[PDB]
Amino acid sequence: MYQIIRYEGGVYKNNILKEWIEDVGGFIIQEHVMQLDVYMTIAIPQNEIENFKEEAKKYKGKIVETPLAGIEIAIVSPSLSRHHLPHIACDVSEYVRKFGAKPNMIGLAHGAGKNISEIREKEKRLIQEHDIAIYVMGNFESCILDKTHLFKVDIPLVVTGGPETLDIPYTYVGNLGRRAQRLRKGEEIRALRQMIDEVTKKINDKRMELSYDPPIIPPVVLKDEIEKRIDEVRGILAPMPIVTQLDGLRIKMDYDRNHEEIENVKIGKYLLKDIAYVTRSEMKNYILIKLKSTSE
Amino acid sequence: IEIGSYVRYINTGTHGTVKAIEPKNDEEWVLLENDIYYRPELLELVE
Amino acid sequence: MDYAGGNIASLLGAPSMMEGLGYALRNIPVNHAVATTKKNMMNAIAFSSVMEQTATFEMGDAVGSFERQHLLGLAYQGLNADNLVIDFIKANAKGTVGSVVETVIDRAIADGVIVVDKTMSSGFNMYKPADVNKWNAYAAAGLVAAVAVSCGAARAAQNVASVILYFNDILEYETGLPGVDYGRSMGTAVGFSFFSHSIYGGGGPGIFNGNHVVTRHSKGF
Amino acid sequence: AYTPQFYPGATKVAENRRNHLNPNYELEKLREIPDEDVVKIMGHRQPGEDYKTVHPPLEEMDFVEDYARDLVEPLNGAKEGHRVRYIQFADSMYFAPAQPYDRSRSYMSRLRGVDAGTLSGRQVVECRESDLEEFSKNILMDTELFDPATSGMRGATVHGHSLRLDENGMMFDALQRCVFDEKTGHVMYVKDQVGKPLDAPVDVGEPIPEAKLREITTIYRNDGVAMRADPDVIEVVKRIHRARTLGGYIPTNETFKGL
Amino acid sequence: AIGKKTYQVSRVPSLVGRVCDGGTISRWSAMQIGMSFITAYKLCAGEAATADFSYASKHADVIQMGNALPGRRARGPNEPGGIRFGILSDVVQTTRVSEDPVEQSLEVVATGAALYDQIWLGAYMSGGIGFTQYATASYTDDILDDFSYYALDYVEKKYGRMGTKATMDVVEDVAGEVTLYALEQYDDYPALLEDHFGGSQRAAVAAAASGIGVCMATGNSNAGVNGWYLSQILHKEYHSRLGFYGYDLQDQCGASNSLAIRNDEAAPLELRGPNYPNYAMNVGHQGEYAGIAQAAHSARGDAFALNPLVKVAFADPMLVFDFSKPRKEIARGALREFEAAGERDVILPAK
Amino acid sequence: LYNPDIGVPLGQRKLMPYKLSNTDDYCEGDDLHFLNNAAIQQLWDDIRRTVIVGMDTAHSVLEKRLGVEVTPETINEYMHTINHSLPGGAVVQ
Amino acid sequence: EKRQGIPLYNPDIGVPLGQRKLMPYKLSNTDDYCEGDDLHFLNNAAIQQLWDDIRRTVIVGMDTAHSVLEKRLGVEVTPETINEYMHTINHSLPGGAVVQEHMVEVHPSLAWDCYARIFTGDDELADELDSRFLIDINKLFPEEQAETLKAAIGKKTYQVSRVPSLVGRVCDGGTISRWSAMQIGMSFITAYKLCAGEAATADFSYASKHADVIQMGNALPGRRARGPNEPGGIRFGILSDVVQTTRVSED
Amino acid sequence: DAFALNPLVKVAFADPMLVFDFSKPRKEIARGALREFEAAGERDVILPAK
Amino acid sequence: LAAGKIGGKGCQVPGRTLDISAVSNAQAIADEVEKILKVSEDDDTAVKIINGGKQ
Amino acid sequence: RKEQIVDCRAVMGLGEGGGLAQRGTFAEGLRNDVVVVAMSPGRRHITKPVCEITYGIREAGIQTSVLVLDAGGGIPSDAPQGSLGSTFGLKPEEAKQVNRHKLCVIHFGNVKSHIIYKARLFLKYVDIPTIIVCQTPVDMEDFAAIGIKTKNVMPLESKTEGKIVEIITGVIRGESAPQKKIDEIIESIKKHLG
Amino acid sequence: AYIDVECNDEAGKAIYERIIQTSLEDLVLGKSIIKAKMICKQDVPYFIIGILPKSKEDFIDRVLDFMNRVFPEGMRIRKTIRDKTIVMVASEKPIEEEWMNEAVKLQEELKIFK
Ligand code: F43
Ligand SMILES: C[C@@H](OP(=O)(O)O)[C@H](NC(=O)/C=C\CCCCSSCCS(=O)(=O)O)C(=O)O
Repeated sequence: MYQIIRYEGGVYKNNILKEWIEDVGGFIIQEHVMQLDVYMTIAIPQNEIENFKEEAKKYKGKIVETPLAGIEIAIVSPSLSRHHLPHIACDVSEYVRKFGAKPNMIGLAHGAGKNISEIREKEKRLIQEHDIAIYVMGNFESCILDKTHLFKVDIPLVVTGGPETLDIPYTYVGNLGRRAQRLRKGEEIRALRQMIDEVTKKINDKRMELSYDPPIIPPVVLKDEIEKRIDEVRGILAPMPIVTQLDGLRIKMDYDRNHEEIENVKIGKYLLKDIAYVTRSEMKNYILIKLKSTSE
Repeated sequence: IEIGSYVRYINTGTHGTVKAIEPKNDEEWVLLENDIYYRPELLELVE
Repeated sequence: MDYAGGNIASLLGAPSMMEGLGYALRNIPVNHAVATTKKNMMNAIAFSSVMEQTATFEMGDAVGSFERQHLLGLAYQGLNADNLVIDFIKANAKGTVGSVVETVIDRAIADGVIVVDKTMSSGFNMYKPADVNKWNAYAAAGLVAAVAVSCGAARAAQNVASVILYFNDILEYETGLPGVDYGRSMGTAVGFSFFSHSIYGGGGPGIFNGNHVVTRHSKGF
Repeated sequence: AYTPQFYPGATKVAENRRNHLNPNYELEKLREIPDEDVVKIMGHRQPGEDYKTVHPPLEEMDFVEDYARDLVEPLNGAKEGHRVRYIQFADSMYFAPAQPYDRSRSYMSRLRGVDAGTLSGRQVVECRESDLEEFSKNILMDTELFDPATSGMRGATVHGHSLRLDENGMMFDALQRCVFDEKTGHVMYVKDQVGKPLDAPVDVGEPIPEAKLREITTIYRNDGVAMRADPDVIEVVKRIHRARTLGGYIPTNETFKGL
Repeated sequence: AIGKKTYQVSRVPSLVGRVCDGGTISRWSAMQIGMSFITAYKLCAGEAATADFSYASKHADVIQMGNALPGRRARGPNEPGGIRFGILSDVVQTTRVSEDPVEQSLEVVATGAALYDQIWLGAYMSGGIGFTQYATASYTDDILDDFSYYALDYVEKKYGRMGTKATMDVVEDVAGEVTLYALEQYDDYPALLEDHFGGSQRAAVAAAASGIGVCMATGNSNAGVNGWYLSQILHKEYHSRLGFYGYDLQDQCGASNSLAIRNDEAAPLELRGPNYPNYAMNVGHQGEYAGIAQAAHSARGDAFALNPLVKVAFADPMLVFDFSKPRKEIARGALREFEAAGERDVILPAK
Repeated sequence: LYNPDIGVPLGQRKLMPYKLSNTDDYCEGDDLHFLNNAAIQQLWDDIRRTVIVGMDTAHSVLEKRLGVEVTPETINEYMHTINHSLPGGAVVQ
Repeated sequence: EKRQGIPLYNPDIGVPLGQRKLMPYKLSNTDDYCEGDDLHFLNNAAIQQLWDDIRRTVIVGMDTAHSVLEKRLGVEVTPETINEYMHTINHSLPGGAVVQEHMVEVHPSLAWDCYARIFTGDDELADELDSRFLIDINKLFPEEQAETLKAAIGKKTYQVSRVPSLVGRVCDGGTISRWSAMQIGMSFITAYKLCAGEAATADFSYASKHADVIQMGNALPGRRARGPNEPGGIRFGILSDVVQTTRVSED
Repeated sequence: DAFALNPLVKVAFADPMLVFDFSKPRKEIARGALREFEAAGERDVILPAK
Repeated sequence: LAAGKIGGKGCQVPGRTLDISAVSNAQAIADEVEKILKVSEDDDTAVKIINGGKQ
Repeated sequence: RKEQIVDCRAVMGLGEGGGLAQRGTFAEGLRNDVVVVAMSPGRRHITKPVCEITYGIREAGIQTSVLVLDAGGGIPSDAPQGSLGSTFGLKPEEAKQVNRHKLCVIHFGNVKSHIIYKARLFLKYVDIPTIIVCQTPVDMEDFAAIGIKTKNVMPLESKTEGKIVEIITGVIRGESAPQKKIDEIIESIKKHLG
Repeated sequence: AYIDVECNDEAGKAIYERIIQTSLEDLVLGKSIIKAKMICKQDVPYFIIGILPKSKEDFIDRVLDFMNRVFPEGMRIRKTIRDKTIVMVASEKPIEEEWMNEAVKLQEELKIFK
């Protein structure tokens, strides 16, 4: 119902556009002003899409269709060292961000090596808390083939590596190995686009399974209601104070101090504890909300 | 090192006369004519 | 190949150090002309104009069809022919550059130098010169008068570049007519501006001469 | 005599340019900034103290007898001997009431003894300090030639004439000389024109509404009045270009028959 | 054009021109040519015929890229201030690998900007930062490409590639139309305006497009510069601003000097250069002048602009810099993947 | 509420990469400086170091003054010699 | 590899080299020997740097600039202000752009040889200045030589600008003076903040970068057409002054 | 004599920051002939390593 | 002018070609040059024809 | 050896072929130990001198956050005779994001007079010990000359609540920092952190 | 410098050649090194990198920084031999003698490279 897009325009008369979005019932998920231009990730009803396009072209704005601006992605690098972090991993994260998704760098404690690589249970669960996980592996076929135990999570998976084709029992995108330069060549861009297409296909499939039994309330409007009710959300210093997942939300506030307040929030006529699974997150002791379906 | 002496800062060479010694936080400090605290280990006597 | 640290000097520099061929006579700066004439406005103007137009005759510029324009320029800008410079200065004692432009256009119309080309839809009757060279001479005399008026109002010699530039601009977009020297005066005024008004500026207006890369573009106007 | 037109064209932009060029046209005043406030924003002298001098008064100094030089009446700042100072303005490309070349032409048409300089994102006029303050208060700041949002008195760092306006419709400023007070809706100058902070901010009025800006601007724009809508200006420009070309080729009455 | 004549192209090492100046090249080539002549034909090492060879190779049959600039300018030969616009047009080799006249003119514009505005005016006659954003404005984004393609389309829709003879009316029409279109594009798209924030950049781009259009309409380079100057003085009235003060010196004297016949002012645009008296101080004009000179011949489908020998010499595949696609090579150099000569690492200690 | 210590962000556009016309490469503005770009330096170097010499007068002098006959084999030998001598090799002395 | 089969060096053609014994070469007053090929200026980086250091040197006097700043511009000039100006010119001379990130700058590692130095015959000003970028006459010369040089120089202050070598490599020798003047003007209008008008700035620019400029060589006329700072314009006395053996030797 | 023609040049070229020390030109030419002289003007940071 | 050989050594500008008959009209050209260069009447201004108008 | 999770920023980078970071953005490294402050997302600060220090600290076993200042270029408005070119500043949210870390590492340029006043304005709102990484050789004390708390050279009248804890010289903007500088930074962080 | 990689993996060869080139460029080590050969053995995890410098301790430190940059993260056990040719073997296991013999073979092969 609420298609999420990105608006790129200027800060001049942007408040009037925000007023129009509020009037038509949309929500401003993200706002950032660089110097004189403002980027807004907005979720508006589908019946007002053409109206918002007309309104945007009145302010000389730009509408960019973001197919991933409702999910958060766990990008799993073997380590945060100079080998993977400052290049390739940031390129993957930023390319994911370019399509609206909210990434999180997951640097494994013991993810490096061939036979000495291992993944902890806490890291496993932290990865599972996301919607989809992208693995940035090396550039040797034998090393990757002898590293399959790393990709053991019941989450949609896309594995990236050096060799063009791999024989792992997962989705694989080649020609994205461990490098040391910024990804700017045509082949590297094509491989990034291929990875984006694979994650988009997996996300659309998961969206269809979710649409088989829709949740009682959409995550975006639930986030809006939480912001309207909870008055501590504007004091959050995290990058994204409330993350919009596929079938829930991630509230970046202390669980021990604020779970009772979060649960006792009345949306429509239900209490939040009876329609969502509020639980502590492995992510810095934050609050994770998983929405129930209409079946229960 | 005492009041009225001539000292210079080893790192740059700033000449000045010691005004007072004002210990704080169980640590010695030296005040020069430019109203700037210094450290005795970073100062030495010249004549 | 020059006299740098010597104690012997002349008004003309080495012929190997000229901007172009025949540029020898455009080497006397403004300050030398002013000092020689003992700070007399009309005599300094006459000295500079005589030197510049004689140099144009030497450079081959004032040959054939351009000789009349350079002769008229000399007569009306340097030697105060028909008393135009004095008349404009007297008429604009309390005036501005715009008033000088207005008086110049009025005198040109009254003397038959310029006529009305056509009247556009939004008024603005265009003007065309019945005498191209005489119109250029009138504009040059008015340029000198405008410089005198502005720099006598300010009693400072830093206004020359702006006065020439915007005198030409105002005249052009007031009448639809070309300025002095068909834009070369305006270009040389831009040269004066960027040569004497910034950190990439260098020196003042007193050291202006025609033998410089910045000020060579106008042929004695 | 000769009744002067000032600019070709029939659009509102051409009419505004004519109004700026006209010395007999009384510019509509839109604010009241006291003389001391203008002096404070200018930042050259402390208000209340006497003007510094560069030379003795013209009566004290001795000059040679010059009939032509004595025909022109000097400015009062020249008569006393004051230092030459400047006032600089930056104009936004988005419907600022005054524009650089328009400003320079109006200054040289309306004021005596001024030195005007034009840049793409800058315009400065230099004059003797007393007269400079006088016409800065009377014409440059209190009239429609100045809009506190789209234009700004600023030296030193000038940048933003081609950038888009900020959330309040104000031109971009890298030094933030003027800020917008949302409580009163007025623009306040927190720094002088070069960048040193002022002890007390000075109220320079409120931004001109954009509807009035469309009417009083002197710039041609596709969104506003376009030059294609004013063919008279283009024809005059082309005539000037052709006259220049013909004069530079061969300056005779015969070659100008093809004008 | 060349005829039944034999020519030798000598490319002395880049280290020679880096240690010394540009006047070393001709003398180096002359001495080596003389030595090779006397040792290849078993002649006496020094006689009258040796002097004949030396004089021939030093001046009678030599072709210099740039003339010397004695006197005020004080520079030797083979300096960027001595390279005429037609010579630089012939240096670029896009004419023999592409048939798009706008592409050829724009590659010449890029080469001319990068040479004149960046080196000759950026460092030879200035210092420090130089003029990088003044020159990159003509070859970074397609702004100039879009304006030039619009100019070509407009010319072909009403005139053709050579359908009209150079007159004043066609110059006014084409230059005014292209200038109005370019300024309307600047007004409509704030991204374009913020890209070319300085007025000089904008003025140069619009005037270059107008001059290229006039050249593609008439095939005359002087008409091209006339259109350029009309575009400048129309930009000035459109936006009430042109550029930095000191920019429009040559633009105010241009209209008069474009078709002039006087000694100090007359020169065909191919024969003009950075030593032309009006063009000899200001950035943002010279590279576009070279592009206009090239476009005067790209309209006619000419094989060369000023010198066939220069075109053939720079068609050599062994050159370190590929002049067929100057912008691609500039991009390669900006990405640290261009191998340049003149380096001395075999005679230096390990760092 | 006016805090003079917030600062003013500046130069957002100049931080973005510069595309190159008719290409598909994005580069920084600092890399297009002629001192930081080896391609521009080589562009100037190749033009600076190029000299074209017409080898027809020399052939005529060899034919009519020294009585030496010039043939394509002799021209090939001369080219072989000059490709060694021009870089700085020794041929006599 | 690089020439794709085009021959470059063919010792077999021409004179048969080495018919006699190719002698090695000593270097006078030095106990080291080298082949004659190592002494070729193209094969010897020392000779190339010898010419580079002379080419990239311009000496500009800063006393007219200080006087113009004090009197005409109404700005006080103190040793602290001189130190600030020296910091500004040292940052800005190689490729720097002061407090302007949007401006393109030369890579700092590409101009590691660029320096801006100061020296003066005024002793008190000399010891009040920062020693980071000062050429101390007293500690570089013997006492009598230092006294003679201070008497000849006077009580004036001079700045030495060493333009980076790469600038002279890419361009010619006439580029050095323009580069120095431009950077000096930028650094002067940045360190000292002046609220005067722009004509006064033109007078200051003349006083600061075109009043007391000393060049290594002059321009040459006619067929030797060259710019300044070329080896054909260096007088014999200037080259004798360039070499500093009177400092360390009495022979 | 302390100098020959120009005291300013003599003082300026006494700078210790010069790459080529003019106190012993013969020694530095000897060093350069042995490939042990560190010269400036090398574009090593803007060129590919291959 | 006939071959467009303007520029100098080995230089041709295609398109800038003029077909004139200067040698045939040498007398008229000399008369016009004499008229242009003459100062008053009796100066020592002379333009003689050399090599049948070739010079 | 322990897992290190970084909260990536919520906004994308500078275009296609440009930088990966964005101005005025913060990337939390969960456990807040060290925050690396970059003046701008441009090539002069990002990934050449800043992400190298970031991966050096992350290799040492210390979690790192990277904050790109909204307005990090220029000199503060409180500098003598005001600022020129651009104005340096720190936002209250930026100060709060910095102040929850145990230590701060900030990268400065080459002009001393700029660095001293920038550090003074930065420490006017930052109360944790910071390390100044600059190119020019600057002395611990010139900061104390304008009233900045300094570990070795205290001022009589401190105008800042933050302590300049170490100054490291020889790191050039836009150039790869050698391993020696990274080792010095790591040693200083370790011996002023735990 | 001369860069060649001995590996049976097609993608690994090109990618690690680019990695070696980039690591040389970043440290500004291209003109100071004659040859840089890397032997990739991934089936048994160990890699060998040999350096032949042109013709002090700072240069050696830069060379070890280059080895640290190029070598894969998991290969933490490293040992080097320096006799004017610097060769280092990196593996996740303790270094075996055959690997050292291969290292000396590479060293001798690099010595005679001209
Ligand atoms: C900052 C200055 C100070 C000064 O003396 N010249 C400057 C700066 C100077 C320095 C910048 C380095 C530094 O450290 O200052 C240099 C490189 C001078 C040179 N050697 O060519 C330069 N400008 Ni300027 N300068 C430029 C430009 C511009 C545009 C900027 C327009 C705007 O409104 O933002 C305007 C000129 C105009 O008004 O038309 C401009 C002005 C100014 N420019 C004024 C403005 C403030 C003043 O009033 O003092 N530059 C540009 O338009 C782009 C090209 C750019 C040049 C460097 C490049 O090409 O990369 C640079 C060219
Ligand atoms: C002849 C010389 O001018 P000058 O004699 O006035 O120095 C001539 N131009 C110069 O002024 C010198 C250098 C070029 C500087 C132009 C930079 S354009 S960017 C600055 C715009 S602003 O400073 O005017 O606002 C030149 O050397 O090319």
